[PDB]
Amino acid sequence: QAAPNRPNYIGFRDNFIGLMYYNSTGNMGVLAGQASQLNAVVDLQDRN
Amino acid sequence: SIRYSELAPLYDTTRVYLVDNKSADIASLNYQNDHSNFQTTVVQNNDFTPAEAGTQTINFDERSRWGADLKTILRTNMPNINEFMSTNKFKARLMVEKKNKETGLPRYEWFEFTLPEGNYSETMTIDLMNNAIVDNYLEVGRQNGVLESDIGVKFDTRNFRLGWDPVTKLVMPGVYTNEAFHPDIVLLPGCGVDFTQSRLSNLLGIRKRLPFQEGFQIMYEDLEGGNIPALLDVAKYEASIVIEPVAKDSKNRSYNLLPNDQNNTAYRSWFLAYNYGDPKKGVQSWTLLTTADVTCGSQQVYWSLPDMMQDPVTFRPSTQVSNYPVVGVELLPVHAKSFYNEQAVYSQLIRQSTALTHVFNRFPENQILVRPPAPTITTVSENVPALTDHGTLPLRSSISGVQRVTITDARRRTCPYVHKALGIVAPKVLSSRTF
Amino acid sequence: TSVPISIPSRNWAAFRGWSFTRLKTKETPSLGSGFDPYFTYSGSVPYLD
Amino acid sequence: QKFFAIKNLLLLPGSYTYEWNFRKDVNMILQSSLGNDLRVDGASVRFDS
Amino acid sequence: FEVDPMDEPTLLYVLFEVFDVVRIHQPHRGVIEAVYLRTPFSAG
Repeated sequence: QAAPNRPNYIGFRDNFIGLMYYNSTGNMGVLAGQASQLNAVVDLQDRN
Repeated sequence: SIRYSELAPLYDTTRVYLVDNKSADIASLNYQNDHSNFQTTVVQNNDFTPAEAGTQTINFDERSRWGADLKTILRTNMPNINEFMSTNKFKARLMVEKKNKETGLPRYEWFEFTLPEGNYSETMTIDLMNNAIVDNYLEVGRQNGVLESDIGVKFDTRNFRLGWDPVTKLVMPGVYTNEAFHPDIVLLPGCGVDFTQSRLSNLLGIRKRLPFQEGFQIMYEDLEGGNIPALLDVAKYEASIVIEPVAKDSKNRSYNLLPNDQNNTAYRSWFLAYNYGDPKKGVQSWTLLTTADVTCGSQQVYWSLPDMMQDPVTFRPSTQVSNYPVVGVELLPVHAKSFYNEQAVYSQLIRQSTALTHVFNRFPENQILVRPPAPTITTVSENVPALTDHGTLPLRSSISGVQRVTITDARRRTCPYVHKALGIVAPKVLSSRTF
Repeated sequence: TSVPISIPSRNWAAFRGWSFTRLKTKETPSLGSGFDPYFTYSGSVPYLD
Repeated sequence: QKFFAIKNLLLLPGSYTYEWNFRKDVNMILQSSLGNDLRVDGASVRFDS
Repeated sequence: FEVDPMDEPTLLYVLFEVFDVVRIHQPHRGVIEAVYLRTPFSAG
């Protein structure tokens, strides 16, 4: 006597959060100039 | 002023330490990062339990342009034969079959070979090639109708002129000499080898006179006049006192004689053509003879720090690991040590007497295909820790608390054989950013 | 039951306040690395959404 | 783009290098109605351009 | 704190509301410079 298997929607996450991975210093991109040599974007580890 | 948030503003050459073994406290930052490319926290402040102290930056002064005094140590346990520096990816063509072709001449095919990855001496690695070059004749070649005395490529360390009397052009005691001069190749013409894909030519010493010109394959038609001679039949010369070249050996194994009456063999050799042919047009004009040199040449490592250092000139500060700005080019700490002996040709018989194995010595009666003798100058590659200096080079002002160290090889990827990385950075004042 | 936890002694210069809540260790990634083993669980982490 | 210093910004002109690292962790890019184990089943995100 | 009993190993999530300010400006064409602040856990 077979009963139906259980559903599982597989979306993305809410507002795609994580597809950009922020909040980890090291492997995070920059917003610098072409030659500014100091990025305007670093972040600290405990800030989500 | 060298400012920090928690402590008082200290002065004028502090010292920041970029260690590796501290990283086990930050057990979440570097999982897929190797031991060379890692991340550590600079601060080493036991008050803050430095899982949380990875954010407290070390703010240098912004009024005077700083400058570091870089020092580092590096000890890398790296095997002499690896899969990383491409010591076991070469091509060596062989004479596969000659039975069922019905075209006369046999068929050839380029075979890619591998080596069991470890750390081996030069007396063994050349004789470990005979675990690679046999296992695609013992696997593929023997099953398709070709005799055992027709194996194309065998590396060798011996000479074939030591009894060559030009009265006769044979070897008068009837045995080839057992000393090891240089590692050359011993070949059947038609099925050459390759080293352009590999770095294994650095191991032997059979490299190229004009090294940059792309494509280096010592094909087996370029060796002209370097025919290995035959044997004077000392079993019949001494039993008659007439001159006979030895055609077949003692187990129905023949050589390759051009006709049977010529006192040369079709088996050629590189060292027999490098120094016993024409010195202007031969292989001597586009190859050269070098040292034994088991180390294969140390490819330099690029010591790099992405965020500690304002970059050297013409470097992008990008985050790609193959584009980090190099802040120092130190030597690879793999170091050559030449251990000499004299009994090593007889120690071959000693190392055979403790095993009773012909496993490592196939074909003991074919005098060409004898196991190549041990050189008297053996070389091994140990690994000395190198405390080195990289002078003085500029500094990013606000150094982050977490910090990446990256060691990068000549192929511009991270080394997997670095297993003790340690950088020491000491700031100082270079110039004045304000007037 | 208890969490005998205390911050290291340092400046508290004019902040706004605490905000404490909870989550499961299985249901929360290790984001400090570039990639995450020990994170078999998948879906609607309390740490982000 | 959710990062606060580049959420809003008024770019006065120039050429700006804009490095970025994306995520291919299929384990935590796909929310589930179940909270199962992804990446052991065989889901795989890929990136064309 | 002291909390209830559970089943899973859990983590005690604290969200200190502690002033994050960025002060960016550009004096040139392609020279952008960021100044940060967070004032405990200081960084600049």
